[PDB]
Amino acid sequence: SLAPRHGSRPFM
Amino acid sequence: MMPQWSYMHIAGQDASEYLSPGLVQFARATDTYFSLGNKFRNPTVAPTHDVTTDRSQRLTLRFVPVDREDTAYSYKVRFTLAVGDNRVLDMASTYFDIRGVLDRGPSFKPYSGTAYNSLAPKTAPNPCEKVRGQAPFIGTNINKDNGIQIGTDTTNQPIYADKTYQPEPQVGQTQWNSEVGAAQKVAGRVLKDTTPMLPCYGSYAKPTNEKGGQASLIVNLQFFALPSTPNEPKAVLYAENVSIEAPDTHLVYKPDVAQGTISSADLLTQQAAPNRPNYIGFRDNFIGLMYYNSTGNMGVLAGQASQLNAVVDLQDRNTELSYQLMLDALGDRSRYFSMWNQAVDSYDPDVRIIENHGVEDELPNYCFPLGGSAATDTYSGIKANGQTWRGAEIESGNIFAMEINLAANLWRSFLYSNVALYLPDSYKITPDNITLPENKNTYAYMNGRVAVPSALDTYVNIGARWSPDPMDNVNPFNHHRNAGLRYRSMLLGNGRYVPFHIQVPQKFFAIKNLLLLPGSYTYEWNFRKDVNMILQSSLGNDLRVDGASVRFDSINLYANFFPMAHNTASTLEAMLRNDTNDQSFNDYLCAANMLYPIPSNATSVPISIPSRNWAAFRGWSFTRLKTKETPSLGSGFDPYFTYSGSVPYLDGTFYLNHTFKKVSIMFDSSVSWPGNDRLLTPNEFEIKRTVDGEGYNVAQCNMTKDWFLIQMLSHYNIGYQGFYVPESYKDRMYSFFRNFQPMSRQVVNTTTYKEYQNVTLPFQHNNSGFVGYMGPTMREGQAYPANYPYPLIGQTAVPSLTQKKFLCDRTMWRIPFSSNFMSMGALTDLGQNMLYANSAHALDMTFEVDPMDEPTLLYVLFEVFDVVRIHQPHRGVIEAVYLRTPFSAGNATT
Amino acid sequence: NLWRSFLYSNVALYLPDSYKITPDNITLPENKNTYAYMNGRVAVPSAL
Amino acid sequence: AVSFKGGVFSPYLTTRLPAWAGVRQNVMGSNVDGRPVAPANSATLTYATV
Repeated sequence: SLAPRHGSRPFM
Repeated sequence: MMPQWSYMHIAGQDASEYLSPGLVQFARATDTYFSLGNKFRNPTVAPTHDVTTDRSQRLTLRFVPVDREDTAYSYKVRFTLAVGDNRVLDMASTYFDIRGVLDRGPSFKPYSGTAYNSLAPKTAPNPCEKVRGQAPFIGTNINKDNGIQIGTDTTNQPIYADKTYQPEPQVGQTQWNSEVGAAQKVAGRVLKDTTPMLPCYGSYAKPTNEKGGQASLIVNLQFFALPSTPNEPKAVLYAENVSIEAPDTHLVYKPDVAQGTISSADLLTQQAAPNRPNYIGFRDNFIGLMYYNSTGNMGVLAGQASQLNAVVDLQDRNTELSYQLMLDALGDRSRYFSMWNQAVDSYDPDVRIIENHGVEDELPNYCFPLGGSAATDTYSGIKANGQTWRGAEIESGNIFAMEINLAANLWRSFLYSNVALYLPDSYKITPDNITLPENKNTYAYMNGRVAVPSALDTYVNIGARWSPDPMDNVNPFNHHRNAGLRYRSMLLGNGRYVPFHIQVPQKFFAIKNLLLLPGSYTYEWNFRKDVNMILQSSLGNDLRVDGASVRFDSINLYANFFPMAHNTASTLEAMLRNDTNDQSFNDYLCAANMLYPIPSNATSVPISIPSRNWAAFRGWSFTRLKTKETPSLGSGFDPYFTYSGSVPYLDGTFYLNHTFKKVSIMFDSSVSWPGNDRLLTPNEFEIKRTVDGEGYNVAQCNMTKDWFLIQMLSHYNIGYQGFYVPESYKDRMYSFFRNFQPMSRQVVNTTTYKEYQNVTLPFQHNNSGFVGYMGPTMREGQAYPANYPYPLIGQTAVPSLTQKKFLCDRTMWRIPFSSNFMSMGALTDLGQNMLYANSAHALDMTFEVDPMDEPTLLYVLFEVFDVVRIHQPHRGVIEAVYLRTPFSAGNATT
Repeated sequence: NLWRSFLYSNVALYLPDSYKITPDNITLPENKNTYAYMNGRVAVPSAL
Repeated sequence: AVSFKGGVFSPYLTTRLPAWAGVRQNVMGSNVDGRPVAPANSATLTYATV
């Protein structure tokens, strides 16, 4: 995840 | 608290929180094999204060309409939903209360067999009348009249009335035998020549007396006589112009009715049967009772001042099917409720995929006489010349009997009742001599039409998973096996005039579970009074024609406040009053609705969307519908909706979404959107590719290994890492895999077996002579082998060419807009892409379809955000913002 | 009737061949694994 | 009862030929060796392998 809620891989 | 409590950890300290830290360490260490967490109580205490008000407020509320209105086909009610102050209502609890009277029409019959003479030999005379019939009772004299003597204190005779020969009494009380000996008295009730002579099945005859007599306005003792001996009255049959009826029975061989009025003559040969069963109960989740998705009769929910509506509905968000999906993704659906009528539709998986595995008979199944020996031969004496013994009649040889094939015959009955009658009307024949109604929809006709066992009787697709192709495209849930309908029409009872005390929920998304704030709110909604569009039937017969009615009595809103202590309720008020604290909802299905009429029988259908932004598009989902069963809910009424069964439009049902051969997409003229080539067919979404040299068909079915990578990759998000069966917590009832179904058999070749014939269906001969020729008739056959099913097995098997389908129902195809077709987020990766977020695109995209002669219309969705934000600035004012990012419901032009 | 057929149809018939009996006057292949032999044997319902 | 008996058959707008197999004609088609097929009929919605 991340903090703008869900996702995956634009964060290493 | 009180020390005695903390001593026992009733309300003291947490389990691990009082024990010495060493022991907590120990238990936390060795817990997998030696657990000690179950040996010390950990107290649990509810909040002491400021959680529930003490100021004597209601726990549930009663709301009665301020004003009502009755239309010939609808019902309008306006409520006054006024929540108090320092209290909060969650609209989820709110639910309408409905009372009235409902008439299910003559098409109702919540059973399959027959309640009358239920067990007799379904083909033979209620003793009729000239004479012909029978007598059970025995006597010692028959009087000048008076009757036959039942006998008593130096006298006693019987009552032409009922204590006559009560049709079910007997000499029976003899048994193995009885033998009307020269008792000179047979006797019994024979119907009279003014009463229709229906078969002996069905025969009802309203009781007329009390003792259970049967007459009309009182019956006369005739006096048939001897056995060609002489005047010597021997029999006194009692004759009883009954009022014969037959509710529940449709004949199936009325011999040529001599004329148009033989109520008697020789019709002692009429067969008869049960009537097909139709249960007729209210739609699942009461689908359709309230006016959803119809802009004309839309509801309202606005503060008592500023009546500006706050619920604005469209024709694209299909809020019924959306709700029905929501139950699935947030429930089980295999758990009948009774209040929301939450009984999901369903088809017996042994009825759409009928596996004619064969009969399990290996043993003769016999029928031995009633005593164990009949047709004995009197013998006497011995070759020692007759010592102390015309008597002692020992039956010779071996017992006399006659066998039945129970296992096979029961299976045949199942097949005929379950996957024979529901063939499309084309294959179904009409009885020999019975008239039928002109209309093709009324229950009178389609019940009168009778199937034929010759089409499907233990010699079709033998021992191979295969839905009879004629039944492949017909609705499966219009079926007496429909568990949901089965229960739901089981619930309201049986018969006519069924008063109903129903409760309906709120299915609209922006109102489904909105949290209301103090202030009085007006709340009116419109109810469909149209019988056909609110009640389900197992035959899909038109209801408002043959007879039906739903009269509403009273409609009351019902809500359950949470008795929150006002001390905290006020904080929650002023706290949800904040701008940033605003609520927000979304429709579950969350996608537009686009019907597309297909020509009655056509091969393909293209569609087009003029240039339009797709900022937050997510993917397309579609299916097929049969236009006869999709209501255009853009008007308060639809006189052309004659179909009554399940409606795939908004009832979750889908049963044709396998007839698509394949689909193509293309952006504005030529930009196909599988994409920069990815799929095995770089431009054609393939779903039913029928011939292979490439071997692209996946399962042993006739799918394609790109479609079964596009499905089961957006539904269960599996793929790219091995196709493993998905766990049931992500496989819901309306999911893909749950319903996928391949199958195959072999059919005799047409170019190899040079003895190949084309012996039709009325010229077969198998199991011939122990069945009826054409229909559910009777047994006038013969015996000579057979010759329908060309053996595809054993030593003399013929050649064989294969066939395969992929029956997949109750699921919609999905083509997610994501780049890799993965569930990487509700708002897709490619959806937010720069190219689609700055420059709109038109769309051209077309489908295949197996030609169905019955007119059918497409069904396509665009998986569009349907968000909503609901704010309440002041006590009694509600403000809402609706939105649809790729398919906005309003723009600068309005 | 139906229950008896079920018992012989499924449990009274898979007995080892030593319990099954060949029919009165028909011939069977000498190989014990071929279908013609396997079905040729017929079980006695009284046993099950 | 609608008879396009006085119109220039083509009022309705036309779309690109789908450009895939199958739907461009409905006359009996021939297989590599000669075994024919059905153009737009049933028995073409089943995986008739050999």
